[PDB]
Amino acid sequence: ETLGEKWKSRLNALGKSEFQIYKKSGIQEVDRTLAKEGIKRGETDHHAVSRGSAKLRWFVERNLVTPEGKVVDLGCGRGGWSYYCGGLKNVREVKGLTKGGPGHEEPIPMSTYGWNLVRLQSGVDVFFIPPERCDTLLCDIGESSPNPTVEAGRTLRVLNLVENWLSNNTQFCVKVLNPYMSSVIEKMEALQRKHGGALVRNPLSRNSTHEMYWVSNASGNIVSSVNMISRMLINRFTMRHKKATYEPDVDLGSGTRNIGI
Ligand SMILES: Nc1ncnc2c1ncn2[C@@H]1O[C@H](CSCC[C@H](N)C(=O)O)[C@@H](O)[C@H]1O
Repeated sequence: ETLGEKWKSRLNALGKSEFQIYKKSGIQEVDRTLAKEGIKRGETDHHAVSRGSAKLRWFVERNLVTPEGKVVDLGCGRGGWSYYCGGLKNVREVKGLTKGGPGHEEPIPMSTYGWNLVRLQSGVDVFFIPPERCDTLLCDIGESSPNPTVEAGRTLRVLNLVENWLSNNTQFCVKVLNPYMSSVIEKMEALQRKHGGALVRNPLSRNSTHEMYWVSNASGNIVSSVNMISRMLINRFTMRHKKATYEPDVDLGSGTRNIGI
């Protein structure tokens, strides 16, 4: 049943080195060697806390998601999406939330452009806190699993979360870990019916995830766009040139922002 599931099993059948080779075959990457060595030293200016900033940049530079006003970042991790939104013109406030703790990503304090508008807190489980007013809602939650039914449940769980934070006309960028399972496809169709947007594949995503993002300023038939990605991921199982094309990492500048009137 379904292309994505067929893709999933071939993926699970892949050897430990076949998997790694496949994971990056023909994908788009961000050159992060030097930014990570800077962060390690302790630099807090210019650098991105993770490859997630570049990730979000791809969507924003194409108006698929136009962050503005108060931005809530569910599952901010180190703060990749949050610090990036902190430098955008129309952004007034950014609030990031994560689980944190031993063996989980924790926010890293930075001084990138507009950091003073960024509040990052860990020790928080977004699934059980009351929804807050939000102009733009970001969510990058979704732990992958060898079992597609497990991911299907994790995905429905975040889709039900973001729904209660979604008011009408809120800008959003929500990760949909497993968009191919039949039960997630159904929910996404409902969600889109009530809230526009569409699922879009980020070229920076690795081939090892069927990861798609529900973005507000986009359109397209759900089933149609998901199968399009399933075929793409299956095609990449057998590639002659599998070199990943790199791009310089994002520069988040430095300094406080003075929004004023
Ligand atoms: N219920 C929950 N509440 C809060 N954070 C959660 C959560 N479930 C998962 N997470 C967190 O969400 C994070 C998603 S990884 C995303 C990182 C971010 N987009 C980057 O660019 O900076 C994980 O680090 C994980 O610890």
